[PDB]
Amino acid sequence: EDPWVAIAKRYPEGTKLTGRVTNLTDYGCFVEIEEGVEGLVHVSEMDWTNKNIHPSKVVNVGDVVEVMVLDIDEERRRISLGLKQ
Amino acid sequence: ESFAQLFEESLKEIETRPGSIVRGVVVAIDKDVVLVDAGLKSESAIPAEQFKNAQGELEIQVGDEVDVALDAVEDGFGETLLSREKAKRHEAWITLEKAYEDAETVTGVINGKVKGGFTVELNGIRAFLPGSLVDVRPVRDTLHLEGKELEFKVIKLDQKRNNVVVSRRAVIE
Amino acid sequence: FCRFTAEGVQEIDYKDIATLKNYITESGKIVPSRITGTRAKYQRQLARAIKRARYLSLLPYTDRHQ
Amino acid sequence: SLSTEATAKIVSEFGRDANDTGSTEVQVALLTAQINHLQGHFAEHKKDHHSRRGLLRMVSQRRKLLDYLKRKDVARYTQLIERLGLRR
Amino acid sequence: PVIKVRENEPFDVALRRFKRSCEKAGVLAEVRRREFYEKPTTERKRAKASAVKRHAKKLARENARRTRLY
Amino acid sequence: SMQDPIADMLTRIRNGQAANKAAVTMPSSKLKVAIANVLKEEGFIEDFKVEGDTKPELELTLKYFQGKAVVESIQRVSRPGLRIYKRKDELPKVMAGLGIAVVSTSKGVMTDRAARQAGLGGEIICYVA
Amino acid sequence: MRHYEIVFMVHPDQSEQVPGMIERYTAAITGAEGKIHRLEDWGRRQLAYPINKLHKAHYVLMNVEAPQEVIDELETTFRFNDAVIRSMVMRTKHAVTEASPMVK
RNA sequence: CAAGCUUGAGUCUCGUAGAGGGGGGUAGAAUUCCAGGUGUAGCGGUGAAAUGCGUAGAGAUCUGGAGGAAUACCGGUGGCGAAGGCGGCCCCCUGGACGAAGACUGACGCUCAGGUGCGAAAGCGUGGGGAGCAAACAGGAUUAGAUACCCUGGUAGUCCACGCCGUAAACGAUGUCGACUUGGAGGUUGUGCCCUUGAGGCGUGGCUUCCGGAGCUAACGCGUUAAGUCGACCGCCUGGGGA
Repeated sequence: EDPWVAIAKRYPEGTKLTGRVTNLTDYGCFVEIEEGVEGLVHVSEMDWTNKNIHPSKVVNVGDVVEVMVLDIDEERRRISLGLKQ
Repeated sequence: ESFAQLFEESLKEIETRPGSIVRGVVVAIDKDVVLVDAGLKSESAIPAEQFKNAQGELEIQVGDEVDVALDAVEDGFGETLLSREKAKRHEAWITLEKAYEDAETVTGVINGKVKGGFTVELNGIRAFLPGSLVDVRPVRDTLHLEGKELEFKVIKLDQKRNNVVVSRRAVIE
Repeated sequence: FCRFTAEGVQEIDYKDIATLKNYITESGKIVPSRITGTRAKYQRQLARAIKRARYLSLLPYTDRHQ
Repeated sequence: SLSTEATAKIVSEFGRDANDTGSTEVQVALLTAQINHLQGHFAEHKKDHHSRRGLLRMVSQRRKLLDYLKRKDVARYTQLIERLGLRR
Repeated sequence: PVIKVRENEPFDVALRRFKRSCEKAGVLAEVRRREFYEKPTTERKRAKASAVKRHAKKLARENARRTRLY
Repeated sequence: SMQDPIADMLTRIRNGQAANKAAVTMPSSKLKVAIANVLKEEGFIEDFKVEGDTKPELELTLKYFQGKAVVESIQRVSRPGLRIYKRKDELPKVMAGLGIAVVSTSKGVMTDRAARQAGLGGEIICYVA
Repeated sequence: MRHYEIVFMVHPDQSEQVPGMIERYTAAITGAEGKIHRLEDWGRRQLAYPINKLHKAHYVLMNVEAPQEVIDELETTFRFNDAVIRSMVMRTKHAVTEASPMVK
């Protein structure tokens, strides 16, 4: 209900955010801060190396970082943030 | 007897769930693990990085007291969520304090907008605010000496998701 | 994190199109209860409502069709 | 199912107290009425097997009740079967 | 997955976006699924089997995790 | 459905013994009460206590010696399916006299030995060891 | 008797005829001592997909506590009437007198 | 045998969730065919091919129409049903389940040989229907052969009505009913209280998935939904083959 009706605030293409990461699922990092949402920053960006990266080595656990949206689906609640910016 | 029952409800009365009551005494330090004891079932494995202030080195020796947090119990063995979030509540209280006199005054120094609002940092933490909040008018701190000293006058806060944009320079306003 | 439990609605309304639109895809499909985190009881109701809407041409069956 | 009002009416007639409802005779009457109602349905819908199961069950229950009545108190049973027009 | 190229948007970016949309839709997957008839039984079996696998992954592995490897 | 109350009681007792339960409660009956009393007399339970007016609950208090249970075995013998009646000469000896056999006789329910002494047999309720 | 909720969609070229139709429908309902708890002309409306080749249509909501025979009759009328494209008579538990979210 | 009692069994009140059943409507997507436009040499298919369809204009593409069948997403070790099984949406008829309090009946119960009914798929009969799929059949491959697997077609059948058939690994390979015996993590559906100070807090019922204790078991495993501890009734087994 509450985050997902008017999900146009941080939308427009690249609004940078400061978000604490929660759990890094070996494909992802799960930074999610903006009032009950979920972001990923999965593994492809994260750095400027693609595949050999393993996100636990490269950033942190529980830390507020540089992230912005890059993509929102307000329907299948997958805001797909990035970190290579 | 009922000494113990009364002692139990007493000890219920003299603790709460969040990181509120500054109770854990730091009883062993080793890099890179701090550990306390706030009257919980076990001792916290604290990072060192919830406790170094603003330039990288530690601030608290043995006996020192910070509250941590709670509401999560037993992942196998151990007890807490980190005390640094604790700190967030204190920050929230100072931000709330504004409401009383309609003006929270500290220092806010905001050089640039990651997402349309200058970033303001208070003490150790740095927060992001919407673009208007940084400047009272159209002054723009890009011409101001870099990472300048003002305070923060609040422009906008999102109240659920935590984004706060604050008012650099223009003391008169 | 269900909306309908918090709002405390007795029944979901097919006429309330805006609300429905949050739970439907860009492609028109109804969004899973994993993603939305809707309660099971409510989810079914929501689906039903959506279906009804589709019958009444209030919501589209799909993005492509015309 | 049997409509509330109808049920109430049935209870009032057969039940001594009218608040009673659980009297054997009353129960039987209730069953009987339901059966009667369902006959119409089942004439129409001969393949509605699942529904018919319920009807069958009800009938069985009624029979059981009747049997119980018989051993306990014969006159009452007789009266009941006159009222309802149950062949047995 | 209907898409419109924005003003002064690169081609490659647009393509990527389209791909993403497609993925989200699960269109290709759907197509694959409907290529051949799956007996109901088979469908059931897969679903249950998959579920079982998922369960195994979640709990047993978690238990394993508690104990250190070296 | 519940067909044999005595048997049920016995089963309950057994389960209590197994599971190290202090006391075992059940719906009371006269026969059951008698049985309980007999058991108490013979020293397999500590005490029994019936409580209630409308629907009274018999509560036995089980006995434990050196960790393990006292009632080593407890079987029904007569049962609704197949009744067992013994004449005073044919009365059994449970565990070669070390256990007891509850037997219902014309002069009330009693242990097998007691029955023998009296000079009368009857319906054999249960063996207890 | 039974609280129905009806929404019918009229062809947009017959939009000026709609009120009369509505009146007629009401009248029938009234006839069998049937109450009409809410009635909302939603007006001309863009369709999510083009039913019968046309892109707009005229929606009328109407809530009615009526006997089922009259409902049946109404349905029949709708089916034969060529002005009304779709209908959706739809049972409800209560009277639901409060206004719809799209009117508000 | 006679009188009772209310704990079992049932009745009544108000709600609750549901792909439970029967009947009748309707919606949208997609396939097929028909008619026409645009257009030009390939399409299709496979491991690779070929049969096949194509310059008599296919395939592709757009417009209009016909008709049948099934219901994407929701959708879940979710739900309902005695089992078989049941899935778009709407209405009509209809069976069961559960909870909340009360009120009533007062053992009316459990099980069941014969008996009666329901019983997937295929199959049968008569009359309809027939898009897709496809036993049989035909051709093309593959192969030593290929009465198969693969390909291109393709008829019974699948669909509907009313009858019959009465079987399936009809499986939880676990009869039904009742009682009793340590725990944990869920799902689903009620319901009582509590400042719902918030998505919550503390209970209490129903159904349900997984793990595991005692105990049990040839072991595997089962484990409060028992394969544990007992009672009631029924069904069934007595070496393999022959069968």
